[PDB]
Amino acid sequence: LHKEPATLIKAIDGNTVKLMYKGQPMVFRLLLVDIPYGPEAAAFTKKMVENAKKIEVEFDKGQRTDKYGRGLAYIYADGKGVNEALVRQGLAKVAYVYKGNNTHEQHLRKAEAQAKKEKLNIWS
Repeated sequence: LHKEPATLIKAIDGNTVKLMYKGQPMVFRLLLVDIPYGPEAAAFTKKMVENAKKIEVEFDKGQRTDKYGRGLAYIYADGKGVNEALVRQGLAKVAYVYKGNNTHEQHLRKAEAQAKKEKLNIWS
């Protein structure tokens, strides 16, 4: 896979963000991140993307938009994956794979196990 540049336009919620991507505005849904702490997840994502000096989007090898026209990607802020950071913090669960987008699934499951062991936030 590869990372592509994007500019934050607006934080929306724990697993949704609006970015300028290839000179066009687009709502992105964070791949493989489920949010049942909803306000907590929102604040966490908001801070991570607003404080970033560099935001990148990384599509996976499966379908790239959902039925609502949202881009389905891994989002990075200064190189750190937001999807994984939310799962590792116990602020989201790992979702079911959607349409072949599973590159980072195993890695996210490891983060989720560790958050669960630590009884963090949703795993309280």
